[PDB]
Amino acid sequence: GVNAVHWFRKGLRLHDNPALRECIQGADTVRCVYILDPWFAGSSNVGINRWRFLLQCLEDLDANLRKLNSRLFVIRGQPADVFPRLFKEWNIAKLSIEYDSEPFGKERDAAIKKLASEAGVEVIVRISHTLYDLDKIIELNGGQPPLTYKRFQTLISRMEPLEMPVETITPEVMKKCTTPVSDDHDEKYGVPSLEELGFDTDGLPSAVWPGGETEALTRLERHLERKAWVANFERPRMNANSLLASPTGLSPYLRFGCLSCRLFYFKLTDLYKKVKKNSSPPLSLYGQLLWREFFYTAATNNPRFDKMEGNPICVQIPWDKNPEALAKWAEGRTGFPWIDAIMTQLRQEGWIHHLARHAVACFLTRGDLWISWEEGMKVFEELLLDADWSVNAGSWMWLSCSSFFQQFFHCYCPVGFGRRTDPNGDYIRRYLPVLRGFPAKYIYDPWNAPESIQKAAKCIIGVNYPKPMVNHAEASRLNIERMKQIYQ
Repeated sequence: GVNAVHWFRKGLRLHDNPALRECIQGADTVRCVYILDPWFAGSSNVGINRWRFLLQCLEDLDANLRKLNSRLFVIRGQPADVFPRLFKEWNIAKLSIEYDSEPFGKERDAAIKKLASEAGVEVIVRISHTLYDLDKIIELNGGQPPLTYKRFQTLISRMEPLEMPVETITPEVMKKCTTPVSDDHDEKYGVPSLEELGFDTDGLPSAVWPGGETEALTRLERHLERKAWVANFERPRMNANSLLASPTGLSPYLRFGCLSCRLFYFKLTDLYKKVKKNSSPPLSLYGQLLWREFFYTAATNNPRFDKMEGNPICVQIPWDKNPEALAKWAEGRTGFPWIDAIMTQLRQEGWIHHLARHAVACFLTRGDLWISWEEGMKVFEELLLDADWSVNAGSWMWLSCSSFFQQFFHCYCPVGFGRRTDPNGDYIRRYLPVLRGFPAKYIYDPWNAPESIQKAAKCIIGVNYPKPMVNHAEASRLNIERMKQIYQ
């Protein structure tokens, strides 16, 4: 027997999975594994919403593999310990992974490759988390990664994706390549519960963002129907521009690989071809995917990408150290309703609009609090479902004027920008019900409401809801000065 193992990490899907497809070819058995260390998970700095999304991804993979007379094997432990034991107890001949371009994952996988080579195991590696081979982009930019999105887009215009999506794993392929399954399986290799990872799940509502490939592919189809409407210069919709979680949102599913980035790219292309009757779409059609690719390319050869000190592409800025101010931001207790509502939605649901990310990032860093982008990055990797190491670090550096110098913009007012975005302030009332009583004219700046309006709202500003932690006019005035005295 030729016994094969496919190791899931970031590509949590059965469609467009070339590594898994190549692993099964010529194999007599196949076992799909995810390696989760529950002891380490108990010290995790990642909150419940991200862990639940991951677990639902794994339950979805288990459900779909059972349709194929297979099971997911969730293996408790660390890869460097687990894999020597597995190759042996299962007599494994081939191991497959999707390529991981991030420095830590490159390091981890180099170690597993050496372990597999000393066991005489073939290791299959296929690029499918990104659109391109990132090192070929680096070559076309004179041997270094593009440090501006304009340059990245310029180079990308002269490339086509490596590969169009490959077929999903069908009942076909899995009848001729079996999976031996104990009657004790769910008990040694079943998907962990949130309680097993150290979470108190009492009172936990249903996920606004259910995890996994089945949801991803349902959302993709609805996403394409929504997009065709706007592309058709069509009529208004009541849910055209929402800050609320979108039932066609895809960013969490791209991050975990529930949705192939190459499938998404292809379906956008064909959408433009059928709806705009145009064979050559603009690159802005692919903005979400290219922005992702940009930062993966920038980070792949930079193990300090997520730091300020010692990071060669990050400008050194004298950020303040203010733990109490940072907690106020992270917990949505700033006293600016627009900022607090956004951070409340982030904590409660795990997703916020890109325009809202700019707003809270502005407030934390160069706009108001003058706290390092590293702190905001960390809070987002704790709470933001679609946060990805490279894209998260790069976005925070760009937003804080620490790197990727292009698109210089002024930072939003934490009062005015919310009022321009949601004039009536329903979004504030939704995520901060304590302020539901304020009229539209005070909901973004309730400290300005007369005492009689505050009593009528049953919310005394500074007792039932905090006063603003900073005078924004003064803060942004000082911080604009700080920034230009550094760049003078």
